[PDB]
Parts: sequence; structure tokens; C-alpha cells
Amino acid sequence: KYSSKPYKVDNMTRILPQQSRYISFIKDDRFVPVRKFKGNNGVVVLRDREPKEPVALIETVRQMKD
Amino acid sequence: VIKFRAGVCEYNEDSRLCTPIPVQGEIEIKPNEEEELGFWDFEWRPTEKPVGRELDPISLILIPGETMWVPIKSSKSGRIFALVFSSNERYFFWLQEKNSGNLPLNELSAKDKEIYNKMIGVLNNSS
Repeated sequence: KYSSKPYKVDNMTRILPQQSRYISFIKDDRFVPVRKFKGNNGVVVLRDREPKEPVALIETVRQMKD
Repeated sequence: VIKFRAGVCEYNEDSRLCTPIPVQGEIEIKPNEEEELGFWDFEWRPTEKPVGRELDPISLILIPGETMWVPIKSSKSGRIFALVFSSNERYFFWLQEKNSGNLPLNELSAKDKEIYNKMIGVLNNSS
């Protein structure tokens, strides 16, 4: 395997620790954190951007059970 | 007690025509928690909360001797349930299953004789 220029895909994609390093922060993706430098493994954090409107939502299991 | 399926539309009233939106929702008929009110209540099942509007599991109450049953208020759409209130922020319903729409609609919603014996009987009955 090797590494190349990252390209955009849909939501809910499998991302390895080498795969997340190429994630770029662009206002099109609505990434505005406090750390501003990310792409390690695990779960990231997205700070509130515009309080007037939400970012987006996807149907998950936690929404129904919690 | 009796399961029923319906939906909601917007609040804008101009020509009395409200175009339904594919919003997932369910309403159930239960009198009360302690049954101390004396009349059946119309609630909203917490199914989905689409973004872009204000939707919450809010209940609804009916006042006997006031609300009258109109079979349809709309000349374009069909199966529009009309419950007239006074400044109560009316919530319009609609019948999910489609039994009609290919014929002119005057008194037709579900059945002329069957529906007329439901909402009128519940209106006069109060506990």
C-alpha cells in the first residue's frame, strides 16, 4: 500500500490512523475546532460554528435509545 | 385502545390549502394518564423530528360542545381532517391510506356514514 492525495467521500467511512492524517479542515466540510490540528485516530471534536442553524444530522442508534 | 395513523401539515391558512409533507409521525388516542380529564386526548408519538421547523411531542386537548366536524375544507387536496378551535393553534391531520382522489370530493373523506357517526358521538359524550 501507499499514500496519495485525499479525496472527498460520503459520511460514515472507515478511517485508519494513517487515513485520518490527510483529512483537511475546510469551511465546506464545516470543520472549526479549537485544536485546529487533528487527523489522529479516535473521535474528533467539532466546535459550534453558527448557533443560528445546526450543522447536520444523521440517523443513529443513540438518538432513539438515549 | 384504538390505533390510528396520520400526519401534520403547516399552519399557513390563506386558501385553506396546506400541502402535506412526508414527515414520519403517529398519533394515539388515550383519555389521560389518570383518566381524570373526562375526554380522549390526541398525542404525538416520538418518531422523527425533521430539521427546519419546530416539532416536539406536544399533546392536544379537545373542548366538547364547540368543535364542529367539517368533512373537507379543501377543494384541491383530500382527506383533510378539520377540527375548528378558537385561537388554540389548530393542528390539521390527514389520513395515510389512500382510498380516493380519483373522484370529486364533497363530503368524502373516509366514509360518509361511518365518519359522521364517530366525531359527532364523541363530541356530545363527555365525562
